[PDB]
Amino acid sequence: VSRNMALNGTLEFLNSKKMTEAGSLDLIDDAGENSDLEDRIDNSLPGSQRGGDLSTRKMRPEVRVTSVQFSPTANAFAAASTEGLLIYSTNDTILFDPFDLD
Amino acid sequence: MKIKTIKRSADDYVPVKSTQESQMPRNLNPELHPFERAREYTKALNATK
Amino acid sequence: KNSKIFSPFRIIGNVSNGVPFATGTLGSTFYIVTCVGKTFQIYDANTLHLLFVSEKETPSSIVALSAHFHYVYAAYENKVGIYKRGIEEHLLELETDANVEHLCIFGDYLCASTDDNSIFIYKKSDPQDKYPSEFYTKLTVTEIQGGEIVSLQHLATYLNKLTVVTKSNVLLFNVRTGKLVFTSNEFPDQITTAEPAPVLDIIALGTVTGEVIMFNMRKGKRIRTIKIPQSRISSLSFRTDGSSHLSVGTSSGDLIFYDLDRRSRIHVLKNIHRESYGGVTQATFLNGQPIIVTSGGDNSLKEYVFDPSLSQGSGDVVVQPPRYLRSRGGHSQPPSYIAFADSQSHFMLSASKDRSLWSFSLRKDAQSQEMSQRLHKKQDGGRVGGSTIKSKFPEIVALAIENARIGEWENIITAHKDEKFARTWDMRNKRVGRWTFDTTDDGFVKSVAMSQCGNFGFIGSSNGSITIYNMQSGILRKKYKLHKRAVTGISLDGMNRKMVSCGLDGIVGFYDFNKSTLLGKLKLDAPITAMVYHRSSDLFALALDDLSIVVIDAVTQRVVRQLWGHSNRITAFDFSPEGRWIVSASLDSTIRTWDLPTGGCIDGIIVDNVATNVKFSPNGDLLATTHVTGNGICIWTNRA
Amino acid sequence: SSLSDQLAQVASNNATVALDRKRRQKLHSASLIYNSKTAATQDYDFIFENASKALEELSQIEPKFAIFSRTLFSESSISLDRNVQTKEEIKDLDNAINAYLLLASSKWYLAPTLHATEWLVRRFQIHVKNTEMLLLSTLNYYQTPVFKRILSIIKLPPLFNCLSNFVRSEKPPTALTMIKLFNDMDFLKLYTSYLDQCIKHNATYTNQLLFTTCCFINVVAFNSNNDEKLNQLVPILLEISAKLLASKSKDCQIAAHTILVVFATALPLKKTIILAAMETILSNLDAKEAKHSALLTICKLFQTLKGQGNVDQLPSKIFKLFDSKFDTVSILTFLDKEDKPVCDKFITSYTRSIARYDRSKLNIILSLLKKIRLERYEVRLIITDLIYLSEILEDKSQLVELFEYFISINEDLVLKCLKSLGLTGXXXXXX
Amino acid sequence: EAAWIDSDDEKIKVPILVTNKTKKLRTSYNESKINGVHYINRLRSQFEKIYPRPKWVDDESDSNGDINALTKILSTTYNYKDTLSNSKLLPPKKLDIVRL
Amino acid sequence: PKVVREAKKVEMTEARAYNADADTAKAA
Amino acid sequence: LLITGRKGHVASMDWRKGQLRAELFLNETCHSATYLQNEQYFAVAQKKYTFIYDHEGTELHRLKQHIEARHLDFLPYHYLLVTAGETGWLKYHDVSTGQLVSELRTKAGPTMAMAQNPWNAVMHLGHSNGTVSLWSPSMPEPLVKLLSARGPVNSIAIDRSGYYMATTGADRSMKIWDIRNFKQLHSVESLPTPGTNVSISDTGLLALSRGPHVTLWKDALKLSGDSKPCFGSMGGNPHRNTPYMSHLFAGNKVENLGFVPFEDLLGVGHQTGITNLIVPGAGEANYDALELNPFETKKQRQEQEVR
RNA sequence: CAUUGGUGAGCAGCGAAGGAUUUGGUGGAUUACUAGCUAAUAGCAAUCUAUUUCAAAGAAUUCAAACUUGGGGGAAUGCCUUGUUGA
Repeated sequence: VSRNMALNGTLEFLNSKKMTEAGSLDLIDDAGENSDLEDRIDNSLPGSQRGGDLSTRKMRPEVRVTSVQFSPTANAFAAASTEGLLIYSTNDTILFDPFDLD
Repeated sequence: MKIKTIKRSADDYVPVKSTQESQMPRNLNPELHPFERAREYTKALNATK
Repeated sequence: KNSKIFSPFRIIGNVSNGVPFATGTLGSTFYIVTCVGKTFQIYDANTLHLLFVSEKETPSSIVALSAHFHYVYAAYENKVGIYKRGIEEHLLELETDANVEHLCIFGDYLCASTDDNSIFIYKKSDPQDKYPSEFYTKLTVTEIQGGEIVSLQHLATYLNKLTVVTKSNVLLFNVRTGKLVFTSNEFPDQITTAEPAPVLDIIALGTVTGEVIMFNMRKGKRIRTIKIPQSRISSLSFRTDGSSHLSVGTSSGDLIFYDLDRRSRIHVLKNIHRESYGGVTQATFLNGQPIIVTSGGDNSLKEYVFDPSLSQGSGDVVVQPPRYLRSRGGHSQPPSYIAFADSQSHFMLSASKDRSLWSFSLRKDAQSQEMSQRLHKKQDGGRVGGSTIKSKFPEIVALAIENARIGEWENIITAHKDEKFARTWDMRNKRVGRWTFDTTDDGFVKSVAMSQCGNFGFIGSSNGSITIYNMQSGILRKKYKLHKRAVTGISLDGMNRKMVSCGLDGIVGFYDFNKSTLLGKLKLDAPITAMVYHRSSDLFALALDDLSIVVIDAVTQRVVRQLWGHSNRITAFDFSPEGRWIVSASLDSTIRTWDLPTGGCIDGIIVDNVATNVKFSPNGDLLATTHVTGNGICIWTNRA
Repeated sequence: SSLSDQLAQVASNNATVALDRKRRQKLHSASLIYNSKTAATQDYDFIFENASKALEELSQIEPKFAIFSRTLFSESSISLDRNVQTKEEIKDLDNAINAYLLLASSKWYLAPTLHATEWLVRRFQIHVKNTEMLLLSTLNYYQTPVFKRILSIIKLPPLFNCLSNFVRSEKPPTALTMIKLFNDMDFLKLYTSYLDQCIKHNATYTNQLLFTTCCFINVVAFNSNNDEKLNQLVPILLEISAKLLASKSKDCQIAAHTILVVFATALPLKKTIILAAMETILSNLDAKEAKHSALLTICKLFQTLKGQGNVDQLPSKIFKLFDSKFDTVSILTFLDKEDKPVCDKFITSYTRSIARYDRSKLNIILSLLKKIRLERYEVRLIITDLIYLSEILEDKSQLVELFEYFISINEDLVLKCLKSLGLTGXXXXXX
Repeated sequence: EAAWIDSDDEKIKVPILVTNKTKKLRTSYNESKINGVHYINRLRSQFEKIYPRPKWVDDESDSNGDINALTKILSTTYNYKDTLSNSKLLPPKKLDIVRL
Repeated sequence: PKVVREAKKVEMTEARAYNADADTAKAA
Repeated sequence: LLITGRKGHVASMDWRKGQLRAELFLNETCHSATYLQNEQYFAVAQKKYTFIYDHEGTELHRLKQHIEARHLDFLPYHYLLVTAGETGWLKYHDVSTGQLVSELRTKAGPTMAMAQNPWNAVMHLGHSNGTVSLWSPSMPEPLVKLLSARGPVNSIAIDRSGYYMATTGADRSMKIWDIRNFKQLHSVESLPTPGTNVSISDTGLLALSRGPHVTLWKDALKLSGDSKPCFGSMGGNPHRNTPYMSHLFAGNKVENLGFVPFEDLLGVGHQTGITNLIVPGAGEANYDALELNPFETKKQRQEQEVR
């Protein structure tokens, strides 16, 4: 569905240089470094999962494809992701799929 | 290019014996004793209390 | 021979070839340039990344290299390139027909030496100028003055004096005047390699007999001499750390370390590069650091370090022997059979006549690793049968890989040259797999394939038998018997329903695989060397011995297209990612591009070196060829 | 790396720097003689009295310690701490103390050296700073109670990791664990650079120089399987025995014979190496008791190698040198010894060299052969040379008496070599 | 006293103060141009400062039987076991065998 | 226990070279 | 020595000997920390809440107050921890009783630079105006305002005598103030890249940090025009004041720099790690052992902690 | 009689100048490769100093500033806010 380090569920194998003896180097709060006030204010509730706002996670967003349907018309199917609703298709037809060639 | 740095030498200031008391070198420069009036006030204020 | 579809990107998997690498210093960091044939490379020395490759191929091979701080001086046949960041910014042409053997830089001057004992001087046109450009003069050396030029060196603190070392003796030329200010005495041995010293007025010398001769220039005498048994000295370097150390690199693969203070050797390295490909062509202690960089001709480049001494008070006597540090690797031999690993074109397996498979990286060139050959200890408990002096696997002539179930069991099946079995390999762990697949009729494995599900492993024996081994346990499931000659290609369709096979008897048998029934059987004219299936459209192409590609539909069971136009044996071929092209390479030294709708070639590429394998990417972007000479893999960018 | 790895690296460089009082009461409390409670309560001024009084007794035993009272054991050298001084001045404090522990190591059973080095322990911190030359000078006293005290102070270097289980142990470090020290390829490279430093001052004593070889024999013994391990071992051992033969001392030379003979039986060395070793044994061979040991080397060295050119004639510079130091009468008194060692493969190389080089004394070349029962191929390989000599040399009646010894024993051997070269009737016609 | 003399090495006169790096060679602030014999003298002494002189170049040079006969032949060989002989005598404890 | 041989992490310290590019002086 | 990572280290090392007291990994960001009253009790400035730690790494207090802390300082004769964060306010926390003494509205915005005055125990904030402001826990107005430099103030430092101040604005400038009479001595203009940090030695030596550079001057703090620090003397002019000692790091950007008090080094904190540069003229060679012992046992300390 | 339990003696079988378990340290990866440094249209990289300064440009809420506080109740003395007395 996606190749983002920003989202969580992408990598089968994390990098090893992120792992410092006390903990991953992604779990460290960079929030206090930021210049503005509005970034620094962590209002994330403690164990809020899939909650109301994206601020209230204190996690990166998970990768999940929630609901998938085929299209009625044209060999398409849409999968509703975390990144947003994907649409796959065959409207290219750059492909040699012959039938009964002599 | 003559260089001299501060050498404490560790033998004067910490005694050789165990039984000998520590020597306690003093510098009476007022720059290192900053609060002249305030301290001796609150030594007298502890003295009355 | 200009193609319309393809254009070369770079050659993957080459590090060195034998030309001495030359190091340059930026600030406090070090970069190594090497060369690959007609196109040189640049490696960092702190982590051996690839930093810069040249923008164009040179018209001939680079003969000698040197690098002053930003500018890499490359010297092919008649000319000297003065390159920055791999970009040719000034081409300097020498006015002979002779080929340039050696090169040197100091000051305002460049010093290039052709093979016919002639030395050309090129001045900086201005002291503001960075690369020397103007032709100053032509210095010659007649054969009564000295022998053939071994090297050009410029020693420390000599105003325009150029220490020209020859096979007989040592010269000195004041390039401002042009005059021979000093000539040395004649040496009893043929000199092979010279190198300066961090002390004053001393160049080091290397003979064809094993003798290193320290030679002073102010006294003109031999200060020290070091005899070596039975070696042809090929490289010299001095450690400038503050501890006196000489590194003598032989041509028999040995690297030898001395301690000039203690007058002793310290530790001798054995076979750090192959003796046959040239041994240690160049070795160099990096400046002021305990790092020696060895680069042989066998397409490798290794760094060795000295650990600090274990003794507290002694120090310089108890010396740690040198230690392996990082390296880069390529094939020493040309590659026999390659494949692509994944869909994003991110790894390439390459197995060569060096007997060692490599998972090269198209993406980042420091990511390439040899797949290990270290046999898993058996499930069964009885011990593995093999020679205790471990030798590599015999060279690999057929490979198959389906990427669908990777990281859970094996997904690479390789058939070795002249072995009745055919091993398996895990892709993710970079290792030989635990299962080996036998043919059960004592025939050689000529063709292998895997199911798209990654559960079945096909093996095509050279006696007709198609054994189908499972891929969890390596267990035998089914043995198909239709052919009588050698089976030379199997495939399974995308749906795991129908299965094809092609023999040297001409039979193209069409199997069902859900049921075990033979669906049908087709016979063409010639024997059939290879098969490439295309699982997206159920078309597969054959290579015959009447020099024509026959493309057969897998469903309708009949020849759909037949392609004429080759004139010698078709080596390998592959479909496009969309089935719209076939690119085939043959022993007529051509690489054509067939077009399946219209049934004809649309592009014909005459390459002088014959191409052994052609493989598209699963993505529609890259085309990789492997030739007969050369070591690396030529990658073609797709204009389509 | 981590933080606590780097921050313990600062601790090693300030191992002696007394910072708190508790840091001083741990460093100053350890010493050679006094226990941990009575050591911490005494000045350097107290210790210097006992040292300088003891050091004048050692100056009476030998006058070499008189110089250190001018420099290290002087009264002005109480105020100087190591840590205050520059980097060039510390290496001179090491090179005095390294010169001190050579002279100290010999008189180490005696009581005054125990009171002498202790001020050089406790004031100059040699139990932390330079404990290699402290321990290498005193490595031969492992059974004694004085070395058990020396272990109870020293933070052991990374090279002496075999003794690390014997620090503050009850029982002394046993004899095999001393071999596990010398079995390492790096610890030998100290004990070379300790010994070649120790020979240059010509103070190498008898009990020390035994314990060197009694370890250097065993290192060859423990590695008699691994032919790779021995191949990298003799740049360490033979370069000692080369420099150990250069000594003026007769006692050092006999130690070189023990290592040479042991290594030669364990590994067949080349012909050129044995002829190299045989020159250096010959060259510096002066005293009486070094000669007897030296002859049993060449007796044994020539039997270790075996191959083509096993019984070759000696080179010219070798042979007259061997005649210079060993007499042809003295080699005969050697063969008449009732020990009677295997002199077998050497003398048939010795006799052939007589036949080519000197030729004046072939009365001896008969009497050599009566005293030793030779081998079968050796007598044939001798008699070929004499028959070559029979044609070339201006013919002599004593040469005829030599063949009369071979007409006595192995008549067909005389015939078969003549039937290989020349005629049967022509040799008897020649004499 | 050297083995050679360059005649035109004296005639050459180099300005110091142009390049950023060579300005450490000057002895006083007033000098700017130094002839080639003194310039190459000063350029050696800075080359001392970058690479100090080791022991082997200066004090040491190579130029009855001897004592060093055992040290020299150890220097001239790298493999010490007599494998070159084809001895026709069999070595104990290590048997070269190859299974067919 | 035998002598603990452990390779240490090697950092490239800075150094310096005599520049050959200063060794040329102009014509008189 | 106490160090804090911007991400998570807080290490309360003993420094001469190689012992390590406490190493806390905090996954909140951390800006600065000081030891409060001994080596034993220190106080980091976390993401939001200034904590009070112990020698073992224990927490002693989560200060509900002090709700931003970029700049954190202690002054040792009052037991009075002082903070000034990105909130404008200036809070002094009397850490013996735990009772917050005085909370002071600065009115000038986020405190860009704070450093104490040792002679006087007033403190000097630095704002985005460039107005170095002297403060005191009794009066709620600033004692005296000082337009030091244009733009904001990157750092400040105050001489141990109390006479002299050095500010470094972000207008590529640097001022040398006289705090006894509130008159600037002389102004370094157009140093090539703005000095992020300064510090004053004990002997009176000045420090400066262009970010990869560390530059030192001797006799900068005096009153003559010849004492005006300069990057270079034309013609070797003796009245012009060359820099005393310079050092530049390779690829770092320093964060603070403080001299060691009773030796002569300066502790430089850069992005990769820590060096101590050896400076001969820096520290005072002869302390007063009633006041501050470099050589101080356990019993001599905890009796002087009560005193 | 059954062990799906522990120890320990043996054999078949697998078996190229040995085999198995466990672990210290370093290197190469773990995202897609355009070189180091600084005062950066250039210089260094053996060094920026006896060119490193002058000139220029550069000063808003006429003195906006806790979007940051666990909840009840209080706040004498503080502080804030407004009002006022006096100079």
